[PDB]
Amino acid sequence: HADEVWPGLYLGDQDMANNRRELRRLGITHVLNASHSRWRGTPEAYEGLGIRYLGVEAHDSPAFDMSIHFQTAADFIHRALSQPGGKILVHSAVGVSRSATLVLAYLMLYHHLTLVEAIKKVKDHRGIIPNRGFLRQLLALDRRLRQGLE
Amino acid sequence: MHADEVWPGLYLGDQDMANNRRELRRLGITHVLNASHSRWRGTPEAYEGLGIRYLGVEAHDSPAFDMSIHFQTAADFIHRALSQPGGKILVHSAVGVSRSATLVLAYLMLYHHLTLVEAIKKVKDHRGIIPNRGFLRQLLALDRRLRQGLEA
Repeated sequence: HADEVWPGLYLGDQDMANNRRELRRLGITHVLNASHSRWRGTPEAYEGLGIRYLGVEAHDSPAFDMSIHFQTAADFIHRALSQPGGKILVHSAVGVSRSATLVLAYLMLYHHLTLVEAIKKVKDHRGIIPNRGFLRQLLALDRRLRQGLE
Repeated sequence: MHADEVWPGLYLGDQDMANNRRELRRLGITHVLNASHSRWRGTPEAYEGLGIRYLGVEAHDSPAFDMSIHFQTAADFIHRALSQPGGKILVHSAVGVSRSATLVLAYLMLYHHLTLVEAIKKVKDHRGIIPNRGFLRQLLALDRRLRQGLEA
């Protein structure tokens, strides 16, 4: 999974970052990896895909200062959304903290949002039923209950 | 390893959370709704001794799978958990958000007369995006630094 939290700006997961057919379909031009491993280098396939990549080494822990990467990461994001047809995917390995943190800093630094506003923006665009069959079943439940079943 | 409390006493959470007895114990979880129950594995054995009551719904996260069939039974079970004094339920499946959130939404529609749209907003407004409390403090320090720049 990934969601579009801002035009061109996809917050998504590690499996997506690995899904070459999907990267390809969304037309991802850059990928920001918020759990880059010094060891496991940059991803091969990205070369053979035309994706520009930036890798932040961040550990998902309270002691880790992610602060040091806010400006760099925001500049990268801004450089990708600035290009004609630029689309970026921000993710890490596990948990939303590492990538969501860099998207929020970006919106504060480049779109003048307060932290409250930027959290609101991301949360409103973060999906909970990506399975479209389930959505349709929920819409049918909604229809029945509004006519007046109980 | 996450869960959000998206309605009072009602946690939307993940598989890791479902096998973490330290964490179940501390959050005070009394019921578990597993939207990806396996018939041939049966109920996690750790719940008998935690005193946790369980309902397993066998679902696949596929667009062809008909989850409609479980909306009432899951909704009843969630209603019973929440009606229990001190009751707290964790709703999860093994992967992806769809199976568990779909039942939470049907519950909000059936027991509280929310429209699908109202229930969707209620859940999205309560899923946290920065569980990491240090990162949240760092963002708050950035937010204050910008706000200060503004004073002047």
